[PDB]
Amino acid sequence: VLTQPPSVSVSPGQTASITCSGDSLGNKYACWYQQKPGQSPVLVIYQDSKRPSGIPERFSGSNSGNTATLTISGTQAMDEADYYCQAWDSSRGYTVVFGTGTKVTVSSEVQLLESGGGLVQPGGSLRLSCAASGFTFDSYAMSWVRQAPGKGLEWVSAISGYGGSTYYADSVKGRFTISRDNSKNTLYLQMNSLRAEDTAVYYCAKYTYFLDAFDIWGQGTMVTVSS
Amino acid sequence: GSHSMRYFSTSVSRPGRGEPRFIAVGYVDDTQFVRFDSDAASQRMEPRAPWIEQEGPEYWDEETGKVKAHSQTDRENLRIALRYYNQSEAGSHTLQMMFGCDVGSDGRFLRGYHQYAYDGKDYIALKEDLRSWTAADMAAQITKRKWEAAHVAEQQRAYLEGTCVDGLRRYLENGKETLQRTDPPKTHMTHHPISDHEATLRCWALGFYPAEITLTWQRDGEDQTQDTELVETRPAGDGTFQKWAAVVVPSGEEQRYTCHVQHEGLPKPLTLRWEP
Amino acid sequence: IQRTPKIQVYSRHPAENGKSNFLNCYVSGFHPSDIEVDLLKNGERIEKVEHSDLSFSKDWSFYLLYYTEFTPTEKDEYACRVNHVTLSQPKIVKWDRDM
Amino acid sequence: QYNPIRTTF
Repeated sequence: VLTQPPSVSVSPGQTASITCSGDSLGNKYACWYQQKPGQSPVLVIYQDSKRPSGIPERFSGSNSGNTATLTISGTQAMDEADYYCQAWDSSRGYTVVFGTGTKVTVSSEVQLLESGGGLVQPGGSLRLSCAASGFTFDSYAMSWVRQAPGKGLEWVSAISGYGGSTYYADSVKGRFTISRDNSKNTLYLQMNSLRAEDTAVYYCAKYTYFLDAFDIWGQGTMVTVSS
Repeated sequence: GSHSMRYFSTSVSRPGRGEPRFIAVGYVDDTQFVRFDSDAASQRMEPRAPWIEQEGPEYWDEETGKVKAHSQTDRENLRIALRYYNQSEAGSHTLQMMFGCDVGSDGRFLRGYHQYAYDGKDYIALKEDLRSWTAADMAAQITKRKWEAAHVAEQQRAYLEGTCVDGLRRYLENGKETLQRTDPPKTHMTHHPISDHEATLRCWALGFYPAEITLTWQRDGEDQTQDTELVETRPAGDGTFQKWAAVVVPSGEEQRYTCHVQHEGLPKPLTLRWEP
Repeated sequence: IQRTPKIQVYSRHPAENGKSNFLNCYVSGFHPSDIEVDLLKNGERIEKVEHSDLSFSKDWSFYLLYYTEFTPTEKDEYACRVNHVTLSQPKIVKWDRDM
Repeated sequence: QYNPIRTTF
């Protein structure tokens, strides 16, 4: 749906260009997320060309025709990471879509805390939780976004502010159930009939329609379906 | 004891004179509570009822984002419409959309809406079952096909049964003093000679909420519609409504005519007669 | 489709000479939304006239409320002047205090 | 609460 080149190699100081193509980009904003190994995703660009507070100026973005471009100028060793574009599928009611991701190699008070991850038998059940801090929890739609080992981000499920509307990826529909206890500032994901393909780190992500991005990410909880 | 929330959005193209004008307004029952206007300085969702002013900055930011998300989509839909109907850039076109939900007195979901009109005509509408679409023409049939395949009805039902109801229930509680309290009509009759032999009797209902009201004339206790006039129910501008009904009668026979007023805020229907 | 506006001119409260009030012009049942509405005092345009946010009815036809604070007298005449693509001349409706 | 409409014709 959102196509990115597998990889980009650069030397320290040179410009790195990461592209993403898809029909929806015509009538939707592109976001970009950086992910270094051992760490959770971070929003680097929203609304095509805007940087969140604290993101360096050398990250820039544009979105014209049906292509979005993340540029890193004067690329530094610390910029070595996987980069994912993100928009909405305009063919659908409520469907977040992440690009395939690009590995960039360089060679010469707000808080989400997930738990519940662990080893589970095939066809088993597990419940994940995430405790939220430092923002008005019930004012925001919350999502679960997963990443299988060595693979890309895949949006799993979402829940509205007061919990009445829930949304699922075709991949998990009928098997997973998202819910929230707003008095406990807690989000849940009930996972049944787990398969190998469900093995992944599960991130809690807070969405904001104001920026049209996931601005806050937790640290994830690892689910392994084995034996 | 039932209630509705409705959003009404209008996009009007002006190609070459900037992006289309997009205006959205939101109602609970007969009370406006928000607006958005793409030509306003703020570029934000804004309050239009005292009780929504309670909402914190998270609300205003997020509602602003959502309404702009809709305005961007519908700008694109205006382009699509031009292609489907083979229309030029020269024309101003209008895309209107209405969505919302109805809840019963205990908060249970009764009905949802999600529908579009192009240049004053029905384009596509979500049906009562919230599982299927009515397309009004060949253009809209293309849209219907895409949305069927993409299972869009399911996503919209999710909003209508969920967020829409949730929101409505919250506003009803927060705005209960004005949203849940009926205002009965204050009534009276006026009399105007039109000749030596005829007069107009006018039956007034004023200061009422909600808007729904029935005024009927009888003569000798029998329903009378001949020689009667009824104006459309109208806003007073202070949150209440007005209406009147009139009948032309032979001068001297005024006493035979009675006006009957039915309104939710009345424990019992009213019968009025002219009493100089 | 093109629908011509209905028009009513009326005070918020029952007129009383010397007592301040609001003069309303309600325009409804029209399409498309481009419309021009003026309130008149003795045949001249009043300037500080506000209107409600654009909305529409179940049949997609639009409605607006134009309003201004005023103080009726015995002698001052008020009216509402409207223009729209459906009309070939400005439609003017006089304020009658018991309509 | 507004519906963030995404779907095109």
